Amino acid sequence: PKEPEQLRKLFIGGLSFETTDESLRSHFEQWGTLTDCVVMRDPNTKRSRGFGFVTYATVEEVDAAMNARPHKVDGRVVEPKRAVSHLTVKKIFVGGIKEDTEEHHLRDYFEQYGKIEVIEIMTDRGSGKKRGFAFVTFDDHDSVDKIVIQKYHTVNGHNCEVRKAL
Ligand SMILES: CCNC(=O)Nc1cc(C)on1
Repeated sequence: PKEPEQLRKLFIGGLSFETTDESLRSHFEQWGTLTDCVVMRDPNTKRSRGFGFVTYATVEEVDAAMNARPHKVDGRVVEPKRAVSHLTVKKIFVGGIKEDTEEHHLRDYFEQYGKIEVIEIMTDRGSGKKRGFAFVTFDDHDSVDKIVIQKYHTVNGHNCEVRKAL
C-alpha cells in the first residue's frame, strides 16, 4: 500500500510571506503529486508564519523534490526538510560493523544516500584495533534524514545500528 504519510511530508521553512497554498503547490508539484499543501498563518491576522508543509503521494517524490534543491519559491530560497522520528546534522554513527568492515564497504553503501565527505573507522587509542563502529559525514543533512528513518542497514553482511551523531 501507501507509505506512511509522515514519511511523505516536507516541512518548508523560510517562505516568503507572500507565498500562498496555491503558489507553494504550483512550485512543488513540479516533482510529484501533492496530496496536501499548507502555508501556516496567524489565526487572527492571516499573516504568514513563514513556513508550511507539502505532502507528496510517494517517498520517491519527496526524494525528487529534495534532489532539486535549492528551491527558490516566490523569489526566496526556502529550506525543505523531511520528518525523522528536527535535529539537522550531516554526520552518522554506524555501529555493529565489527573488525572486518573497511572504508570501501561503508562508502559503496552510504554514497547512495548522499555525497560523502569523511569516513572515520574507529580504532582503539592504545592497540590500534578496530572498535566496530564508524562515523560518516555527508555534505548535506537529507542523506542523514533518509538513513535514520530506515528500519534496517546491512553493510558487509552486518546488521548495523545507525544514528545521528553530535
Ligand atoms: C519549518 C517547517 N515546519 C516544521 O518544522 N514543522 C511544522 C510545519 C507544520 C505545519 O507543522 N509543523
